Parts: sequence; structure tokens; C-alpha cells
Amino acid sequence: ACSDFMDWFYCDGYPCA
Amino acid sequence: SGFLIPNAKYTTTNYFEFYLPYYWNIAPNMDATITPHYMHRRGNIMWENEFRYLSQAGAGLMELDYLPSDKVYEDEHPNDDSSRRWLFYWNHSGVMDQVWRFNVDYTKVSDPSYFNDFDNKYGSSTDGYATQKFSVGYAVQNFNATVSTKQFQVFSEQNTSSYSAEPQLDVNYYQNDVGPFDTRIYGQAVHFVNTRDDMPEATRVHLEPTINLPLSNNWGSINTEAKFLATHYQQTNLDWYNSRNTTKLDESVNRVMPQFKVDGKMVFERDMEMLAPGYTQTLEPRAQYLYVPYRDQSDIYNYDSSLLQSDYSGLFRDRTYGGLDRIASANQVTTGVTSRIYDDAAVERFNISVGQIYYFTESRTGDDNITWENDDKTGSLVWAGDTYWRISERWGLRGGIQYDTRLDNVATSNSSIEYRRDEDRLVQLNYHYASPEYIQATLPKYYSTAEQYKNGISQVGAVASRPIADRWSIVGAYYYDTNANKQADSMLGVQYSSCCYAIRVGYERKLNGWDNDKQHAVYDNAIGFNIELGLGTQEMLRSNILPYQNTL
Amino acid sequence: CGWHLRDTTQVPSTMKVMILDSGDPNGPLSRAVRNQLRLNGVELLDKETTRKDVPSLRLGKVSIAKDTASVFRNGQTAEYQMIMTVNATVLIPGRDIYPISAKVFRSFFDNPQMALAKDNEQDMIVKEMYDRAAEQLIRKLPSIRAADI
Ligand SMILES: CCCCCCCCCCCCO[C@@H]1O[C@H](CO)[C@@H](O[C@H]2O[C@H](CO)[C@@H](O)[C@H](O)[C@H]2O)[C@H](O)[C@H]1O
Ligand SMILES: CCCCCCCCCCCCO[C@@H]1O[C@H](CO)[C@@H](O[C@H]2O[C@H](CO)[C@@H](O)[C@H](O)[C@H]2O)[C@H](O)[C@H]1O
Ligand SMILES: CCCCCCCCCCCCO[C@@H]1O[C@H](CO)[C@@H](O[C@H]2O[C@H](CO)[C@@H](O)[C@H](O)[C@H]2O)[C@H](O)[C@H]1O
Ligand SMILES: *CC(=O)N1CN(C(=O)C*)CN(C(=O)C*)C1
Repeated sequence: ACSDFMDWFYCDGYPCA
Repeated sequence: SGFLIPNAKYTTTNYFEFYLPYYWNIAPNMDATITPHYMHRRGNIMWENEFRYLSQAGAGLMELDYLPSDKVYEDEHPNDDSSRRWLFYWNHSGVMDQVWRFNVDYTKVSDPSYFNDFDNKYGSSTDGYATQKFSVGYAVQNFNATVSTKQFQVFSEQNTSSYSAEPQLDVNYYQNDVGPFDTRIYGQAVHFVNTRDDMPEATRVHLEPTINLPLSNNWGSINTEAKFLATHYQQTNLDWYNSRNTTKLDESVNRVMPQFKVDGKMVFERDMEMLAPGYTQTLEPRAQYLYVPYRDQSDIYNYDSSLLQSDYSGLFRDRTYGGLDRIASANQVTTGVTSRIYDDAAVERFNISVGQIYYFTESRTGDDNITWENDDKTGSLVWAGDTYWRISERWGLRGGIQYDTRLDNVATSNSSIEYRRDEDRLVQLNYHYASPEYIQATLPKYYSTAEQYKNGISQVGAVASRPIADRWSIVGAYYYDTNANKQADSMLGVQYSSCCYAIRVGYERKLNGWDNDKQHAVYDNAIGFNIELGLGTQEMLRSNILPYQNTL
Repeated sequence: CGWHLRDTTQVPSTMKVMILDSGDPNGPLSRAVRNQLRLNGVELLDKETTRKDVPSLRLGKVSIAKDTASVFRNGQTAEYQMIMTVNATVLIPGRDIYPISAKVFRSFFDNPQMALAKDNEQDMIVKEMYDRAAEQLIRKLPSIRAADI
């Protein structure tokens, strides 16, 4: 998926949660 | 120059706290800060004074805290004359004219329990003593002479006897290109006094001429060194120690002794084909033979000599004690290997080191009173290892391990992996270990029997940061002792940052001393907010008793 | 085994004659860097010499921080973590400016009962750390030459 898997803990954008 | 924004705090040691700072802009290079600090549980106002200065001699900071009376202190100490508390701090550092070096690091407190009750801004509750150091040095390209004074205020009531070198003179002279050799001379003159009036007092004069032959090459290097140590001890006030100790100190002692060292290093390179092409692997063998003859030293009191840790860098050190009171004999060979990985841009991506020390004969001093688990004396005894992997630009992983067969167990071990996108965005895990056997071997005798030191160290720490919308920053830290299965330190911080103001709210729970009546730790809570006129993540991460350190 | 002895110099050939520049030329870090450059055959020129077609190495800020790595069961410090950070710059003349850094970690246990002795140990640790900050700086010289191409 993403190059950085740590985006799921902090990415903002749309949280989609 | 005017009033700042009053911040507030609630702690279990002081209850409600209030600060009312006032900033005085004296000059462009000088300023001061006067802060009345109301404490409700102690029921008074402590006056805090900052004074920052910049001058020709360097930059300096002075702090003076004074509390005229203390209800809590007088309740705990009803028989004392007065309950005043105070702190004096002075930190000066400067180099004038590129040759004069001025250093001052002075801390003095009224009582040993000052930092357990008060704000840890220029001290900490984790500190076991206060340092009082003055230093004036003259340094040029081939010579330096430093006069320094060292004193310590020990907080522990078990034993406050601490030695201090009131004068201390250090003189280094260097002379390169004396034919094929490089020469150096080191001189020292020190005077050791003690707070107690019955302990031995001493004066020491040390001289150390060394000459080395280095031979370098594209793939290897060999360095030979011959050193000479000449020490004169003149110690008086020995009636007490000679009266109650079987071994007798002598008033005059002359210790003259050579040292021979031979260090060698090699570099091998290969191209990493199985991994991604363009990466180069370097294998670096290193060896060191060290010979130091044995001289009996039971007649010299140990003033400033302590055991040194043996990491991988410390395996190749030529000294096993600090200072000059204890100089163990050595007939040793040290062997180590370091492997390094390089990417296509010639950037070090990985390195691993392992080494050991083989003793051909027992290392003696004449005062060998170290508690060893077994009776190992010769052979391959000390092992060390380090690793540092830069997994990517945002990941990093350091680790280190120390093994001593005389302890019959791993002595110390540390590891940590950190993710750091940037200063506002990071996560770190770390682990620190120190076996009970090593605590027994290296620390004081009462450490091995005290409940709060005997078990050693087994600590796991986690730190995290999380910014929200480029206006909020949440930082957290949690440290856990696995031997006791209990918390050591926890921290939370939330800072809302705006164009003109920033509001910070913090929380910490920390180990804050021991209770001998029930034999358990005492914890402290603190919730405070301050307003100021970056997101402040790094400042929040430095606010606990186990501050965050960058690891990449 | 595919290994072979390192046929290339530790310091690049273009950086064999170079200028050492710093704001504290008599400091311990400058002495350590000059010493390590002297082992590697580097010819150090004065900063005021007329020979301008040589790379320059400008030492920058040096920071040493001592903190509490771990604490005992009563909150007292057990391990002291000393961290040294050094920032330096390499000026390739007429080409570019390349920042470099060196960060060194060391640790030691505290002992108030022999605090003076521990203080001496701390000084010795600092005297090693500068050397560890010297070898790291020259070790990043090949990266600058690689980056220059
Ligand atoms: C908590 C205990 C466990 C701790 C360990 C957790 C895992 C630690 C390893 C995580 C790093 C590897 O995971 C991933 O690897 C890839 C593969 O190169 C690298 O990922 C990289 O990909 C490319 C470069 O190749 C870059 O564009 C990207 O930005 C970068 O992330 C990083 O290294 C990391 O994103
Ligand atoms: C880890 C295991 C131990 C590894 C250690 C291995 C030993 C060290 C290997 C490096 C040897 C350095 O040896 C290197 O030899 C060359 C060639 O003789 C010397 O070269 C120089 O001196 C020689 C005389 O000796 C003359 O010919 C001339 O002046 C010049 O060539 C270098 O001054 C020296 O640096
Ligand atoms: C060769 C290069 C090495 C690079 C670094 C590799 C090691 C990196 C750090 C390793 C960290 C783990 O550290 C490890 O912690 C465990 C957990 O208690 C210690 O273990 C110790 O206590 C446990 C239980 O408490 C006992 O069962 C065990 O016998 C004892 O050794 C190990 O002695 C130590 O080695
Ligand atoms: C890195 C990645 O794959 N994503 C996917 N997203 C969701 O699953 C919601 C979008 N996203 C963020 O919002 C940070 C990142």
C-alpha cells in the first residue's frame, strides 16, 4: 500500500473513521 | 520590561502553586527575572531570581531562590533553628581571545531534600549530589594549563563524606614530528580535602611523558606507544584510618611505572553483490596489546579512581580506573571487529561491533576489593557489542550489550528504535538493563542490600508525538520497571499554538523518593499550565525526569 | 571470499590538502579533528593562505548533553546518558557547500559516594567523545566527494 505505513497512525487528511 | 503571563500549577507536594514573573530588561547584554511563587501547602512565597548576562568572558546565568519559612519543613524538622530554603545556581561558559577558557558550574542548596520538593528547572529529583566547579584555562595550539576547583554536596544521608580537589592544575604539552615520533607530556598537581575532619587529606603530583610511533597505510595502521607514569603522594591526617584499618597508609608514596601499548587496525572491503549492487561492506579488525607492570597500591587511599564501563569503545581504552589513585596492572590483548555497510552514495547505513579482552595475567592493584560472582582471573573475560542500523531516513535502531564472565551474567544492555518524521512527529521505544550482579560488583556495599537498588535496572520506555491540524501537539511518555512491575515516569502534554499566543498544559507522575518506614517508593503528580506570547513538541518532550533523546 | 584490502584512501584525493577553520581553534574538538586529519595524511593549511583552490572544513556548533537514561527504584538516577552533537561544513571551492554532522552516545552509572571520581570519569568520557566525533567527520568525507559528482 503506502510507502510509509506509519501514516495510518498520523496522516490527517480525511480520517475516514 | 514588565509583567509576564502568570502560569499555574497543582502538585501533591505543594498543592496550588502560583507564579507571577516580572521581566527587567537591564541592558542589551543583560536581563533579569523576578518571580514571586506562592505555595499553598507550604503557605508562603518563594522568590526566584533569574539573571542572564553576555560579556567578553562568555555567557552566564545566575539563579537565586529564597523561601523565608516552610511549614512542611518545620513540621518534619521541629528541632531546627529555621525553616528557610534556598538555591544558588551559576553557569558561566566562555572563551575570551580564543585562548582563555572560563567555566563555572555551581549549585548549592540549603537541604538535601530541596529538589524533591521544588521545581526541577536547574536541578532534578534524580540528582544524587550538587556540583560546584570552577575552571580557568589557557589553551594554545600546542599547550594548555587549567586551574580548577571541584566540590560536591552529597544529598544522601547514608554518607555525606565526599572528597574535593580544591586546587587542581592540568598542564598538557604536545610536540609532533620529533623525528618519526610524536611526543606528549601531561602534568597535574592536586590537593584532596574532605568534609569530615578525620578522613585522610592528600596532595598529589603526577607526571606523564609519552612517545608514540604511528605508521599509517591505505589498508592498515600500527601505532606503538611508550608511556611513563610518575606520581608522588603526600598524605596526612591518617591517625583515624590507620587506627581502625589493618592496612596502613603512608605519609609519602612514590609510584613510578612504565606502560607499553601496541594498537593495530586493518580495513577490508568487498562489493555487496547478493544485496543491491553498489553497496560496499567493510570489515575492520582491530587488535591491541597492553602491558602495565604491577605496583602495590594498598598504601594509597582511593580519592578519585572508579571503575570504567567497558563498551566496544571502552575495550580499547588503556585505563581500567579513572583518576590516578588506582592503576591496575595489565597484560592484555583486545580483539574487535567492526562491519560497516555503505550505499551507492557512500553513506554509512549499518555498523556492528563485537570485541573481547583476554587477560594473560590477573589485573591487580593491591587493593582488589571488588565482589565477583566467580573467581575468574585470566582468559577472555570482557565482551562488548554495538549496533546501529539506519533502516531508512525515518527509522533508526541502536543497541549495545556488555558481558562479563566474572559476573557470570550480562552486565549492561540497551536498545532503542525510533521513528522520526520530524520534530513534531516521532515515536520511540527503548530498553535499558543492568543486572543485580553488576550493581553488586560496581556500586557501594549497601546498594546490594537496599531494596531500591539491589534488583538492578530493567526499564522499558515509550515516547510518542502527534500533531493535529498544525495547531495542537500531543506528547506522551511512559517508563516501566519490569523487575518491580511498576511505573517510573509518565508524561502528557497538550499545546495549542496560535499566531500570538501558545497555551501549554502538562501532566507528570514520577518516582520522587523512598519511604523506609514502609519500604516503598513515593510518587508525585503535577498538572500545570502556562501561556506564552513551532508547536513546542521538543520542549514538552524534555520536561520529564527521563528526557527524550534523538536516535534518528 | 570476495574481500580485498582497501586500495583507496580514507580521505579523498581532492581533499588531501585542505583548510581547517573553526571559531574555537584551540578547543578540544579542533584538536581532535586536526589530529585525525593528520593520521590520514591530510595537509592542513592556514585559513589565511593565498592558496584558494583547496576545500575548507569549517567546524560549527558543538553540544554536549548529560541526562538520566534510567532511574533506580527510589527515583534516583542510575545511568547518565551523555550525547555529543557536532555540526560541520565542507566548502568545495567554486562548487558547493555540504553540511555534515557527527553524533556520539556514551553512558555511565552514577555514584554519589565517590562523586569526585565519577566527575573525573565524566571528563575522560568527554575526551573520548571528541575523538569519536573526529572519526565520524572524516568518515563522511567520501560521501561529500560522491555527492559532488
Ligand atoms: C515495535 C517493535 C517493532 C519495531 C519495528 C517496526 C518495523 C521497523 C521497520 C520499518 C521500516 C521498513 O518499512 C519500510 O521499509 C521500506 C522499504 O525500504 C522503506 O520505505 C521507503 O520506501 C521508499 C524508499 O524505498 C520511500 O519512497 C519511502 O518514503 C520510504 O518509506 C522504509 O524502511 C519503511 O517505510
Ligand atoms: C587487526 C590486526 C592487526 C593489523 C595491523 C597490521 C599492521 C599494520 C599495517 C600497516 C602498516 C603500515 O606500514 C607502512 O609501511 C610502509 C611501507 O613499508 C611505510 O612506508 C614508508 O616507510 C618505508 C620504510 O618503512 C619507506 O619505504 C618509505 O619511507 C615509505 O614507503 C609506511 O610508513 C607505513 O605506514
Ligand atoms: C553483537 C552486537 C550486539 C548489539 C546489541 C544486541 C543486544 C541489544 C540489546 C539487547 C537487549 C535485551 O537485553 C537483554 O535483556 C534481558 C531481559 O532481562 C536480560 O536478561 C536477564 O534477565 C532475564 C530475566 O529478567 C533473565 O532471564 C536472563 O537470564 C538475564 O540475562 C539480558 O541479559 C539482556 O541481554
Ligand atoms: C496511506 C494510505 O493508504 N491512506 C489511505 N487512507 C484511508 O484509508 C482513510 C487515506 N489516508 C489518510 O487519510 C491519512 C492515507
